Amino acid sequence: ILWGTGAGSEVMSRIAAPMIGGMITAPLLSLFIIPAAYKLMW
Amino acid sequence: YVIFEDGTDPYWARSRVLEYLNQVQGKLPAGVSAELGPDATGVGWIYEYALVDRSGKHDLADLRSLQDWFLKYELKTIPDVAEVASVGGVVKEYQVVIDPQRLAQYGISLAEVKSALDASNQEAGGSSIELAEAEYMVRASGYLQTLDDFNHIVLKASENGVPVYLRDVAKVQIGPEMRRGIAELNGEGEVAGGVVILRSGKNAREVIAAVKDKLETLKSSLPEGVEIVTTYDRSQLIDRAIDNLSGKLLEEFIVVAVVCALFLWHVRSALVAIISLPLGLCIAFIVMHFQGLNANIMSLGGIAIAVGAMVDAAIVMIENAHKRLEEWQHQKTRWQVITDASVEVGPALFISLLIITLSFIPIFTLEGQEGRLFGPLAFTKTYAMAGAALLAIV
Amino acid sequence: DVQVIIKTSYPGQAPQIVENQVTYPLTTTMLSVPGAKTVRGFSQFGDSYVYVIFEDGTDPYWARSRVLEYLNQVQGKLPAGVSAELGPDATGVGWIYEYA
Amino acid sequence: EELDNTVRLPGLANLWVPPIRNRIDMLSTGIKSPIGIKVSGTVLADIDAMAEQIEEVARTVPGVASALAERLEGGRYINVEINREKAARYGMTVADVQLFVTSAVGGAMVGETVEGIARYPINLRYPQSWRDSPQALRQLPILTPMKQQITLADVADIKVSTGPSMLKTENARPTSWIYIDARDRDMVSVVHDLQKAIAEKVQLKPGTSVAFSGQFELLERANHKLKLMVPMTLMIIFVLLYLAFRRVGEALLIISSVPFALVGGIWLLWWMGFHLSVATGTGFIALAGVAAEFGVVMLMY
Amino acid sequence: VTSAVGGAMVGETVEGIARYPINLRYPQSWRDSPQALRQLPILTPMKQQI
Amino acid sequence: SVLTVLWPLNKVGGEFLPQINEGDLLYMPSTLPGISAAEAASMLQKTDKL
Amino acid sequence: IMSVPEVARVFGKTGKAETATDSAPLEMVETTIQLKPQEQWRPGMTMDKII
Ligand SMILES: [Cu+]
Repeated sequence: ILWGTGAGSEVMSRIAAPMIGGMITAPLLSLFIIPAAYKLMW
Repeated sequence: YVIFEDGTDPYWARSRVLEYLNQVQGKLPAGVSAELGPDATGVGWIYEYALVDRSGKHDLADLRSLQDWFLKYELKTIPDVAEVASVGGVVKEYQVVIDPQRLAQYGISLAEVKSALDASNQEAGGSSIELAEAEYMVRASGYLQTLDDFNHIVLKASENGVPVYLRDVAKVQIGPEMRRGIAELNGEGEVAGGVVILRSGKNAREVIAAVKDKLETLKSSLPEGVEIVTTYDRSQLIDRAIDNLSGKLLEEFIVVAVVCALFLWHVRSALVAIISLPLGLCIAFIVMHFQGLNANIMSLGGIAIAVGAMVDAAIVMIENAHKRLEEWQHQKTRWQVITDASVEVGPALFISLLIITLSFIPIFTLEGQEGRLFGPLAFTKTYAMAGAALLAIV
Repeated sequence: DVQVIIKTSYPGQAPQIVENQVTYPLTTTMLSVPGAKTVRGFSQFGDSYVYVIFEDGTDPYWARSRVLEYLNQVQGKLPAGVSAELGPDATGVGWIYEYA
Repeated sequence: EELDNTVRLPGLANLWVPPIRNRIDMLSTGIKSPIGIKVSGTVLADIDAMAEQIEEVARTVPGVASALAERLEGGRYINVEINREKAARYGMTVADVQLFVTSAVGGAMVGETVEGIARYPINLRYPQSWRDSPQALRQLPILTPMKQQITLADVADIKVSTGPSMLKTENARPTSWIYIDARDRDMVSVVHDLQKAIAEKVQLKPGTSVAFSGQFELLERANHKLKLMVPMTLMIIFVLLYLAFRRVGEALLIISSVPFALVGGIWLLWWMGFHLSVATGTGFIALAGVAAEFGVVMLMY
Repeated sequence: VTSAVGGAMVGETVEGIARYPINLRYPQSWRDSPQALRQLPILTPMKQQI
Repeated sequence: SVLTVLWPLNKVGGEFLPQINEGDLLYMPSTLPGISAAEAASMLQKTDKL
Repeated sequence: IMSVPEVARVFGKTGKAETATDSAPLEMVETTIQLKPQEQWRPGMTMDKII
């Protein structure tokens, strides 16, 4: 949706962008909030 | 008045009425027009306020005129206020009074005079014109706006003349328009004001609140020496009544707690009694919302005595729970067996609550104005009771 | 949003007597209509457009029905031949196909 | 850009919009402007004078804006003042004078003609020549009920004045709306400074009232309600976090968790220098949903 | 009977955003009593005074 | 790393809600009140040329 | 009515009042009486007593 759009994507992009960036951080976080935060919790 | 069978979508009913209201407008007099009612019932008379003056500077006619083309417009703005009635006062009136002898002398009949009035007070324009580049709109006023003007109405005139004017056969004087409604406040007397009316079904309390803020805000603009004295505030009966029921319920919890304490020598029943009610209470408020009934004194009266008849399920459960424990004090799963026997005491109790509700229907059967007045007290209870039965089981 | 348009034409005239004459009776009768939120109308040279706004989410046809209630009490109070028109039935989106 | 640069003429400021949005924008009545005020009244003169006095209070109060008082009175007129007394001397009714003002000088259609299934208008007016200019009007020839031959000037004084190009009113009575615009900052503070600064040291005329409206009324409500939603939405979220594994450590982790997951997305706004919208917040809402899921699936393991 | 003796409003006057009624009636004196009515003066289409 | 994301949140980049694109365009220019109908039809024609 | 010490404000309305609701002739006298909290101003004097 990011490279082209003749049919309204001034909106689809706006909600799409956050998704990717968070999707580069989200996997990473899921990875390292699981162990570290756990042992810290108990 | 057009009466419909009880329980007909009011707006619908008002819509149907209009069907033939249009076929009639032309058959009745000139100017005389048919008016559809407001939108509120006879209950809709919420807030009433007088418009008096703590001095003599501002006129009786002046006040009516103030309430008519200022205040009334200010309040009708408020959400669920249908219309803001105007009461009392007096209507500034332009009175042309003919003198028979003057008519004879100049020889001009009434018809003539009437035709002149209808032809001495109008305004018009006739298109635009291309002067320079821009176009100009062409207007004119023949507007009656000075007694000078009222006087200067040509009736009979002739060539090379004199012109007979209206001033010549009548005296134009402002007066009090034939009164149709007189309003007064205390011994002092004679004063104009207005009533506020509630567009059917909508917490009157809130509407009064919205009004009172407006009034407070408005009083700044008011001329010198005029006070809006409240003559009525439905809010007070609503508040008084609501604070009344707010107290009885808590008072009921404490009474129950105290009685429990004497019978079970202290127990968390406090939180148990208080939990059972608000829930059986909270379902009654869930359902009435859905079938959009009201919150009249009756409905509230319903939940009140319901509280009193919902005690047995809590009382009976606890007794059997209390007695079941003691057997293990004399000698997870063992708390489960205490529940099992809390189950033995369940069946008939539960079903007794359900059987209690159904019996109320005959009350629904009565169908007077009173009968429909009582429907609330019964509707709130009937639906609160069944849910109270499920309540008891939770 | 939900609204009811009330067009009134006047052959030629003026911003004052196009209101004073036709929309002054139109706007004022509509203040009393059941459910009316704001009754703001545009009067102008030759024409009188009066909008009635309702709270979002009201059965449009219903809302249009209510508006009419007092549209009938007014027809006789405004000029000769000059008549009040209820809007179409479409929103501002309704302009689909245009052809020369 | 090319268009805006290609078509340029005096008095015209170009606006470029799309079909649907435009048509929508031309019916939805209100005020785009962040904020505005309304002064209701009994007569145009009163409430107009208010706008003038309020303007200064707009420019003065800490807030960048341009107060639009009245771009309205740009109308060119020709006041035909019928002197009743002079019309009287001629035994004429103000209406009869107006007969010439409306039909002879206007062209009020005096009926239409039925051609089957169609009707065209019939127009009764003086010759184009006699309606050309104010002078023409002054000399507009009138014949009296007494076959006296006079001119409109004889019974009227015609002057050129400049009045309203249009008349807007709120709830029957006239109200002028001054548009004050502040951008990109939540200006909920300014409206209160004005409503009280006015009362204390600025006056008003009896027969009028003041109303505050703008994008904020509904916005403030929206903000208000939204901020009720976050506690309610979290409470339900908490109940839905705690139930798969019970413990609060994990459920509190996930809650304390999400913010960092949101990072990449907003740093995406960084090359792009991307605005942000309800839409970007719409993506954020979804991002926070998938990340929360990832946390759960991994915590279980 | 209606205007001279009643006071049938013969129109109202627009003051901006308000309108008051215009009333055309014989003097209070001539409408005082049935006798007054009997003597209510009428001028005919033929300037006869009755 | 949450800090580094915070410098942004305050800056918000640039701009707000979009407007969207349709295949065509509508032109409306504040024009000033009084004008001629002929001058109107003239300007209209000139605009349709540019 | 105002004479009674237990009445606060009072309102006299005679006839109708610019509203489709009220349909009362000029005979129809219709008054609203405002009462004080029974803190004031009397010992005993119940509602029906006042009446
Ligand atoms: Cu009565």
